[PDB]
Amino acid sequence: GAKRHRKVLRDNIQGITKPAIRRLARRGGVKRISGLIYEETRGVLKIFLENVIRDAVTYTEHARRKTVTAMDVVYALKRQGRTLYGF
Amino acid sequence: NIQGITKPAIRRLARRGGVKRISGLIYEETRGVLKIFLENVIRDAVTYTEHARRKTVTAMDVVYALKRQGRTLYGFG
Amino acid sequence: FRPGTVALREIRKYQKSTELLIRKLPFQRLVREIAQDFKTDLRFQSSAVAALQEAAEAYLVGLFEDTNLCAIHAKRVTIMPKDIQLARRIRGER
Amino acid sequence: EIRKYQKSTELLIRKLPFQRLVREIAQDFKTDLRFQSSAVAALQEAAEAYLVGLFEDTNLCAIHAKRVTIMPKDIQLARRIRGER
Amino acid sequence: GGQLKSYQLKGVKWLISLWQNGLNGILADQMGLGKTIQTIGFLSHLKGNGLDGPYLVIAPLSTLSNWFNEIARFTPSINAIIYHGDKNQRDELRRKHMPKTVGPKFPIVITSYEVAMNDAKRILRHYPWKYVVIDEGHRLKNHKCKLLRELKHLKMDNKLLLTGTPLQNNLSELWSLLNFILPDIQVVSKLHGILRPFILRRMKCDVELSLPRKKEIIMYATMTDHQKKFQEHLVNNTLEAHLGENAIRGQGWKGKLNNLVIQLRKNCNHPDLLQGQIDGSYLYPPVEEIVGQCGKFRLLERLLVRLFANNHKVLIFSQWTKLLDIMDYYFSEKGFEVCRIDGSVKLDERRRQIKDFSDEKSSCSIFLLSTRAGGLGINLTAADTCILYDSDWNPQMDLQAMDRCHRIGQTKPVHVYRLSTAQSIETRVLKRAYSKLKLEHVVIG
Amino acid sequence: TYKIYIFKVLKQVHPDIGISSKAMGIMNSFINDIFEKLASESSKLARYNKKPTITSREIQTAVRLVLPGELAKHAVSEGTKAVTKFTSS
Amino acid sequence: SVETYKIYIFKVLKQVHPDIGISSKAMGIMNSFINDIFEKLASESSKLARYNKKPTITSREIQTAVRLVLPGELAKHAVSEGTKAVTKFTSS
Amino acid sequence: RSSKAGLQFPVGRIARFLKAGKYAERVGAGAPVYLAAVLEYLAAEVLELAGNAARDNKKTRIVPRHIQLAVRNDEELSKLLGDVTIANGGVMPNIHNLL
Amino acid sequence: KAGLQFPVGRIARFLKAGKYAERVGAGAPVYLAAVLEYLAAEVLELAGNAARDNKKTRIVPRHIQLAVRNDEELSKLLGDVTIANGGV
DNA sequence: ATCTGACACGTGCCTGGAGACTAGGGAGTAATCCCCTTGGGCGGTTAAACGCGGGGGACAGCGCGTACGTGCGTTTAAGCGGTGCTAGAGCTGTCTACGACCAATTGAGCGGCCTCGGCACCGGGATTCTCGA
DNA sequence: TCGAGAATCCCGGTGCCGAGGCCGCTCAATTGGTCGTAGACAGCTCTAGCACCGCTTAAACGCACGTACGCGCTGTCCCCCGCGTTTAACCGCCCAAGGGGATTACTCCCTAGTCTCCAGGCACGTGTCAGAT
Repeated sequence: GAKRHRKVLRDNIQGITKPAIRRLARRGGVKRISGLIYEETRGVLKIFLENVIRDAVTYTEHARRKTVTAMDVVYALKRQGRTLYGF
Repeated sequence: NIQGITKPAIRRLARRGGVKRISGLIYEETRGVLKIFLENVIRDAVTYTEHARRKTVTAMDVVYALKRQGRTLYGFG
Repeated sequence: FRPGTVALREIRKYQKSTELLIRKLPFQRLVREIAQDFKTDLRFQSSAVAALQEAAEAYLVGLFEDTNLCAIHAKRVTIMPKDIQLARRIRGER
Repeated sequence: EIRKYQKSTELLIRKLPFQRLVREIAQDFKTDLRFQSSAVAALQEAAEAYLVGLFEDTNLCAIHAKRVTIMPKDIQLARRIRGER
Repeated sequence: GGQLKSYQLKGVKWLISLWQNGLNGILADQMGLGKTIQTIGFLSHLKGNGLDGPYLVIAPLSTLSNWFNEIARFTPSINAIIYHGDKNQRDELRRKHMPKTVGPKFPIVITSYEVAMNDAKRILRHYPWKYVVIDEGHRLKNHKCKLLRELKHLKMDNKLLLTGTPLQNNLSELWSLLNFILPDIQVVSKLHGILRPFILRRMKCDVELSLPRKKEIIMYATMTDHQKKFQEHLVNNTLEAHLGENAIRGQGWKGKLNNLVIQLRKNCNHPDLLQGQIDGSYLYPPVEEIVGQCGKFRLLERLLVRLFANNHKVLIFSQWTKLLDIMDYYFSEKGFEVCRIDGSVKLDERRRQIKDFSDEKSSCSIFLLSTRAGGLGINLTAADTCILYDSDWNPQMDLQAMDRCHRIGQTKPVHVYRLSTAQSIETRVLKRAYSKLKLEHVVIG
Repeated sequence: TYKIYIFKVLKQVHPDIGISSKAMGIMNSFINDIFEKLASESSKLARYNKKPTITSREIQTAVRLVLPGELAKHAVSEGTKAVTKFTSS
Repeated sequence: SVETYKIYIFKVLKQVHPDIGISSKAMGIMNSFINDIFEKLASESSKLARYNKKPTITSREIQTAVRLVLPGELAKHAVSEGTKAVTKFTSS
Repeated sequence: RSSKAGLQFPVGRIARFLKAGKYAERVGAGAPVYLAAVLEYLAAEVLELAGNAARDNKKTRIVPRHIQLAVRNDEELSKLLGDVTIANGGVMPNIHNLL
Repeated sequence: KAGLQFPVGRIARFLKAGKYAERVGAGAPVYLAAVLEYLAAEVLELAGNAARDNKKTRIVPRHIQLAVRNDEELSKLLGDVTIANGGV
C-alpha cells in the first residue's frame, strides 16, 4: 500500500547468497575468508556464464529451434576447454 | 650443452619481461624450464617428421608442433 | 569451541561429499536473465540448466584453490580480492 | 637496461648452444637426425618468447609478496597456476 | 426414531445400506445441515456392534479441528486422535495406540492430505481399513495426482467420498472419481441408471430459508481507445516496440511470449500491468486519472460513488494480486480506509482484520479479497454487496465467494456485480463459465 | 597468392604507405590461417547436424563462433551486404 | 536406437577385476570416455591424411595419431597392444 | 574380424564408423584393428584403477566418485583428462600444512 | 568478382579442394571473401597507423606486432602469435 | 649515398568463366502430441539474516646482516669467410595388390520384460578428539 | 592433566529398489567376385647440410667492494567467526485453458556436381628508383 512505490524485486544475482560462496570456498580448501570477496565472486560467475550461454543460443538458432538443449551447452564448454562427461 | 645458456643471457631475457633484481638461484630453474619446453616441442616435431619418411627436421614441422601446443607461429615458412 | 576448528571440520566434510551447493531455483533465474540479452524469446530445457550449474561450481572451486595458493604465497591465511585479480591474470580469463 | 631491450627486436641467446641442446634432446627420441637451418631459428624464437612471458608473470607474483627480487618460489607459483608440469 | 432428528438419519440409513451391499458411495448433499454430524452418525452407529476395526478420516486442517470438536457429541465412548504435525507425530506414533490390536481402545485416526501423502508408509502397515473417508472429493479429481498414487498403497477394503460439488470442470473429473469410488465402473437417462444407486444429493429443499434471494447481474463496459491500441499492438507482436521507445530498466524485460488469452485479459483488466512490467517506471501512474483510462475502472468508480450514497459495505474480488494492489493505491490516494486479505498476508494477521472489519463499530466499507483465498469462514456478513471484478474459468469458485457473504447472518438483501467488457475475452469467459454452470445445472436435474 | 589483393587493400586504406617483404609474409599467413579456422568450423557444423552441403548460413555461424566480440558483429554485416549485392545483381 | 559400447566395457571389466559390479550412471562416463578418445584419434588421423595429401587413413597414420593424443607411457603400451593385433590379424 | 585378432571391442562397428564419419575417402584394412586395440587398452587401464579404488571404500560396485578419484590419482590419465569434469564426482582431498 | 577485391573464384576453388564437404553453395565463396577482406583491412589500417606514429613510410613486422598487441579485439583473436623478427 | 629493398613493365601459360544436362537434396507442408506458458492458491521446513562479543588476524615500524649490482682487467670462443664432400630431398614412370561395390546370408546385439541381493538408513552402543585451567 | 564433553565410529536390522537376467527379431556384419585405382619402388639429379680451418674482437668470467633489500620481531587495533534467535528462503503439490513446442513423416525443384570449351588472369620470369640502414 504505497504511492509511487509499486512492488520492487531484488537482483537475480543477489540470489547467490554469501553462505553459498563460503561453502564453495571451503570445498576448495580456503580457511578464513574476507568481506570484499563476495562482491568479487559474483562478477567472475557472471562473465563465465555470459560466454557459455552466448554459444549455446547460437548453436540453437542454427537448428531453427528456440530451445537450448543439453547438447548445445556441452559443445560450448568443449569450445572453451572444459569437457563435461555425463551431460 | 645446457651450461651454454649462460648467466648474462638469462639476465637479459629477464629485463625484457619486467624483472628488476634477479636472485642467485633463479638460473638453474630457468635452465630446467627451458629444457622441458624444448623437450616437448622437439618430440612432437620428430614424430611429425618420421611420419613423412624423412631424416631431416624441416619446414612446417616445428611450426606445426608449436601450433599443436597453443602457440601459433606465423612466418618461419 | 575456539574459532578455526569448526572451519577445518567444513573443509573436510564438503571435500568428501558430491552433493551440489547453490539452490536450483536462483541459478535458473540468473541464467534466464543473462539470456534475455543475447536473444529475446528463448526457452531452456531442464537438463541444460543442470549442466550449466555443474560446470560453474567446478570453475569456482578451481579458482578458489588457486586464490588460496596465491594468498599463502604472501604469508597470509585470509584470501582477499587481490588474490582473485592475480589468479585470473595468470590464467588468461577476461 | 629495461628500457633498451624493450625497444629492440634482436636475439638474446647466442646461436650454437641452442642448436646442440635441441640436437641432444632429439637423440633420445630418434638417432642420426638432420635439421634445416631454419628449424633451429624457429625453435629459438619460440623459446625466447616463452621465457619472457614466464618472467613477466614471475615479476607479477613477486610484487604480490611485497618484494622486488624475483625468487624460485615465484617461477613455480606461476607455472602452477598456468597449469604446467 | 430413538436417534438424532430430521434432515439426517435416512442419510445414515443409506450408508448402512451401502455397508450391506459393500459398494462404496459419494454422498453429495448440498452444502447445508449435515456433513460432520452425518459423517460420524454411521460410524457412531457402529457403536457397540462395531467400535473395533481400523478407521481413517482424511481432511484439510480446519476441517480436522472441526471433526474433532464435533466428535464430542452424545455417547463419547469411542476414542480419537488428531495425528497432526511431523516428529511430534513420531512420539504419538506408538504411544497413541498399538500397531495391530484394536479393542475399544483404538482411537479414530484423523489425518491431513499432506500427512497421508507424505508418510503413508506408517499407515500402510495397518490392517485392511474398515472405512477410509475423504472429506473433500474434489482433491482427487485428477487421475494423475500423486496423492492418488500414494492412496492406492493403502490396503482398503471399503472407500467413501464426501463432496458437495462432484463435477466442476468437465466429465473427466466424474470419470477419475468413479475409478476411485467403484474401480469396476436419451443418453442422459442412461447415465442416471449408473449413478442413481450411489450418488445421494439432498438439495437445500430439506433445509430451506437461504436468506433474501440474491441478484447476480452483468454490467458491461466499453473498452477505451488506449486499451484498443494496446490490444492491436498485441494482436500481433508489436506492443513491445510501441512501448519500447523509452526502454528504461530494460526494453520490455527484453522478451515477451505469454499466451494471448491472459496477456489480453491482463490488458482488459488494466493496461498498467503491461506498462509497469515493460518500462521500469518505478513510480505508479501518479496522474491518479491515468488509472481512469481503464473503462472497467471508471464503471467501478461510478458504481461505488452510487453505493456510498447508501454506504452499505462492498466486497471486491480478483484473480491476481497485482490488480487489487492497483485498486488499493487508487482509493488510498483519495483517502478511503481499506482492509485486505490475499494469500501473501499471514493467517492470525488476517483473522484480526476480519474481527476489526466485523467490528460493529468499525466502518472500513472497502474490503479487498482475492478469490481463491482460503478464507471461507471469513463470514463478513457486515458487508452486503459483492463485486466480481474478474471472471473465473471454473464457475464453482465464484459460487464459493457468493457464499462467503450470502451465508447466515445477512439481513440486508445482497447484490452481485460481475463487471466485464464487451468485444473481448472477458465476454468469451462469461460464456464458458455459463456453459459450466449449465453442465452442472442439467446434472442438478 | 594473396599478395596482389593485400597490396590493393593497402593502396585503398593508406594511399601513400608501402610494405616490406617480411610484412607481406606475415599478412598472407594471417589470411590463410583465418581461412582455415573458418572453414574447419563450418565443416564440423555440417558433419554433425547431418548435411552434405556448406551453405552461407554455416559461414555466418562460423564467423560468430570464432571471430571474438564486436569484431564479428561487423564481419557479419559486411558479409550479408556482399551476398545481397551478388544475389540481386 | 542408441548404439553404445556398454556391452564390451562390461566384458573388459570382468576380465580385469573378476568380481566387481559397474552400476549405471558409471558406464555413462566410460562410454563417453571411449567415444571422445575415438573422435580425437580419428580427427587427428584425417588432418594427418589431408596434410600428407593422401586419400587413405591407414595403420601408419592411426599410429602417429596415437603417439600424439594419448599422453606418455599410455602410448607405448597402447601402440604395442595395437601393433600386436595388426600382425595377428594379418596371419589369420 | 574381431575374432581373428584377440580384441574384445567390435572391429566391424569401428570400421563402419570411420568409413561413414567422412574422416577420409578410403580407409585401409588395418586402421579399424589398430584403433580397436588402442581403445581397449585405454579402457582397461581406467577400469582397473577405478576398481582398485572401490574396494577401499568398501563397496563392490563402481560409482562416478571412484573413476574421478582414480583419474586424479594417476599422472598420465590426468595429463589426458586435464580439464574433464566428471558429473557427481566430487574433488580429491587437499588440506595444506597452514593448519 | 562482383563487389570486392579478393578472388571469389580462387576462394571457391580452395573450398572445392581440401574436401571440406560434398557440396559448396554459391554464396559460401562470396561471404568468406568479404569477411577475410574486412579482417585484412582492419589489420593493415592499424599497422599503417602504427607506422604513421613511427613515421616510417614502410610497414615492417614490428608495426604489425605492436598493432595486434594494442587493439583489444585483435589481441583476443590473435592470442599468442609470435610474429617472426618482431618484439614486445 | 648506397646497397638494399623497393618498384615496374612483358612472355606466356595455366586458371576461371560459361554453357549445359539429367539428377536429388532441400524448401514446403501437414500432423500428433507433449513439455512448456503467466498468475494465484496452501503447507513444510530447512537455510539464510541478524546481532553480539572476543580471538584471532593483518599491518606498520625498526634494525641487522648478507647477498646483489657495479667496475675493471683477463681469457674464452662465437662469428665470419672460405673449401670440400656427399647424404638425401624431390621428382618421374611402371604396375600391380590393396581397396570400393554389389548381393546373397543370418547370427549378434537391442528394446522391453524380470527379480533379488547389496547398498542407504540408521538407532544403540562405543571410542577418540578439543580444551580449558 | 585429566578429565568433561562433544564429534566420530561401529554393529547389526531394516527394507527394497536397481544391478543382472532372458528373450525373439531386424538389420547389420560376413564372405565372394569383380573392378581400378591407389599404392610401392627403382632410379636419377643436384641442393644444401655437415665438417674444418684461421683470425678478430666482443662477450663472458673472476674478484673486490659497498649498501639496499629481506627477514625477524614487536605492538596495536580492525574485523571475521561461532553461537543463538528470528526471517525468510526454497521446495511440493494444485489450478485450466491455452498455446508454445519439436519430431516424424509426409511431398517435388531448382541447384549441386558434372561435363566441355575457351577465355584471358596470375604466377613466374625482366627493366627502371629510390630510402634507411
